[PDB]
Amino acid sequence: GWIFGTTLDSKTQSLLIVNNATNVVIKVCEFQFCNDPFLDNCTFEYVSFKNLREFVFKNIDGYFKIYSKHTPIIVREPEDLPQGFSALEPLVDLPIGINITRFQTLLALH
Amino acid sequence: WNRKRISNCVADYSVLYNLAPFFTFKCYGVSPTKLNDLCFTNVYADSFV
Amino acid sequence: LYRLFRKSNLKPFERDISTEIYQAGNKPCNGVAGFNCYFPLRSYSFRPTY
Ligand SMILES: *[C@@H]1O[C@H](CO)[C@@H](O[C@@H]2O[C@H](CO)[C@@H](O[C@@H]3O[C@H](CO)[C@@H](O)[C@H](O)[C@@H]3O)[C@H](O)[C@H]2NC(C)=O)[C@H](O)[C@H]1NC(C)=O
Ligand SMILES: *[C@@H]1O[C@H](CO)[C@@H](O[C@@H]2O[C@H](CO)[C@@H](O)[C@H](O)[C@H]2NC(C)=O)[C@H](O)[C@H]1NC(C)=O
Ligand SMILES: *[C@@H]1O[C@H](CO)[C@@H](O[C@@H]2O[C@H](CO)[C@@H](O)[C@H](O)[C@H]2NC(C)=O)[C@H](O)[C@H]1NC(C)=O
Repeated sequence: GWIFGTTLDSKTQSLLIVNNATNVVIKVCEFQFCNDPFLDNCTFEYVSFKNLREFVFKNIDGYFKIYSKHTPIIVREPEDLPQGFSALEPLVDLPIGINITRFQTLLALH
Repeated sequence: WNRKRISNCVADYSVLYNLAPFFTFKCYGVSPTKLNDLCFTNVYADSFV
Repeated sequence: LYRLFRKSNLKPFERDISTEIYQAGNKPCNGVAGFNCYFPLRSYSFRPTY
């Protein structure tokens, strides 16, 4: 998932999107993030190498728009973008009412 | 009361905000931080103890 | 509580709930409220005699 925000210092609003293989958790809670998640005022809550996943995030008029695409690829060179055309269908629109200047992705570990 | 009808000038109160011997700044009808860009015909100045 | 001091104009449909002291002067407030350190949230104290 991803963490979006301005300063991410628990003094301002910050969007959090987390996938745990059964649901998608989207929050604006201003709690601490530490540094990296590990695995084996909340004014908005929303609960829902062959693989390549493409996403587009934009934030206009207080609306966070996420476009997504999923595709199987087979690559020869190590970690190079494929030469082709794929159209990204819309995935979700959120009325979170924030502005975002910085972001950081979330990794899964042992 | 000495009504001083000051005219034909632009307000520049930011000196008083930048100096020690001026303490209070309260404004009603206009913002206390948005005083510099305002224009008036006759500002009525009064000063008392 | 109504906001009277903020740094910039807001983009449409946005939320500001930060209660930090507005930096009117060049001196940092550092959590101290005073003159040239204005608190943003103020109320007009609505009364039926208004
Ligand atoms: C959630 O938002 C509130 C404000 O929107 C943040 O401020 C804190 O809210 C609590 C709960 O009201 C305040 O505690 C008590 O408030 C009453 C007024 O009902 C007051 O009479 C008491 O003396 C006491 O202060 C608290 O003062 C207020 N401010 C601070 C700095 O804590 C709250 O922090 C937000 N919480 C989260 C987790 O984001
Ligand atoms: C968007 O949020 C930021 C909060 O970080 C607001 O302030 C900007 O912060 C960045 C990071 O320090 C500065 O580089 C900018 O100069 C700040 N903006 C201004 C106008 O000074 C920012 O104001 C917010 N955007 C809007 C439209 O309110
Ligand atoms: C993935 O996360 C979601 C939400 O974080 C979990 O959903 C829980 O669903 C039960 C079903 O009634 C609720 O009682 C819980 O309150 C929900 N959790 C939370 C934190 O609200 C879901 O179970 C998680 N899946 C896995 C496999 O961990």
